[PDB]
Amino acid sequence: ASGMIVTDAGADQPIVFVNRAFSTITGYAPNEVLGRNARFLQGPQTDAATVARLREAIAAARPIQERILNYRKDGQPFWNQLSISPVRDETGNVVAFVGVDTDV
Amino acid sequence: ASGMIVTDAGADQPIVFVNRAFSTITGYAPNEVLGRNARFLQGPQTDAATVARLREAIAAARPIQERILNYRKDGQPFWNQLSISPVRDETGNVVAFVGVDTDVTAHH
Ligand SMILES: Cc1cc2nc3c(=O)[nH]c(=O)nc-3n(C[C@H](O)[C@H](O)[C@H](O)COP(=O)(O)O)c2cc1C
Ligand SMILES: Cc1cc2nc3c(=O)[nH]c(=O)nc-3n(C[C@H](O)[C@H](O)[C@H](O)COP(=O)(O)O)c2cc1C
Repeated sequence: ASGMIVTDAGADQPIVFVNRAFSTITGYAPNEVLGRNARFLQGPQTDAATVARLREAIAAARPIQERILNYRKDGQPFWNQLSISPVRDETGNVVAFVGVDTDV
Repeated sequence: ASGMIVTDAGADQPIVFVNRAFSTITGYAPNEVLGRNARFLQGPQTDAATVARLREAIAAARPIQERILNYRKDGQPFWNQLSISPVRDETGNVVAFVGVDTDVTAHH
């Protein structure tokens, strides 16, 4: 099943909701991640250029997909097939971001 | 501020998360709505044709926007400028639905 992360729009996009698959994939429980920016999933071999593309897309509220190296709670690396998009109201204000880690 | 509702994709879309603005707009605390289908926001003056369009769009996982009459927990009506979209993974599987609620009542 595909993981899902919901964040606030501002103040460094703290995580406000994760689905069950997020915990299966990453080994983190919700209480270990709520209120944190999702960048804690990154580690030593994460590609800096990929991180910079995510940073620019979120700053501009642009949809983006990246295959990014992340790390489980136990330190094991995994490929995250990540897609992020903004959630907007009908006046175009960004209410939240949603990220998905696609299962295969 | 606009409310946000996240639901499960399947089996009548129970609410799994609401933001703070949802509680400001609707008068419901998260405790009072988690595990429920959002249709409890509707009431006797809600337009049935609008509800039918929402039902068919959600069943098809098609994005939809409607202005719909909804009701706060204590029964006060409000007009909801509602936008619902599926959250899809890259294979096209629906992971969740997200709804954004804006109170557009012309109240005070
Ligand atoms: C909704 C959402 C979900 C995210 N999920 C992930 C993720 O699963 N893995 C990851 O490495 N980064 C994820 N990010 C990206 C980081 O939070 C951060 O935006 C990125 O590392 C770039 O910013 P930085 O250079 O400030 O770290 C997510 C961001 C958002 C808004
Ligand atoms: C994510 C999401 C958010 C929703 N938010 C609202 C809402 O704010 N107000 C509302 O009247 N219906 C809302 N609905 C629609 C109802 O849950 C339901 O789909 C609609 O009433 C049509 O189905 P029914 O005829 O079976 O009730 C939402 C649905 C989803 C999936």
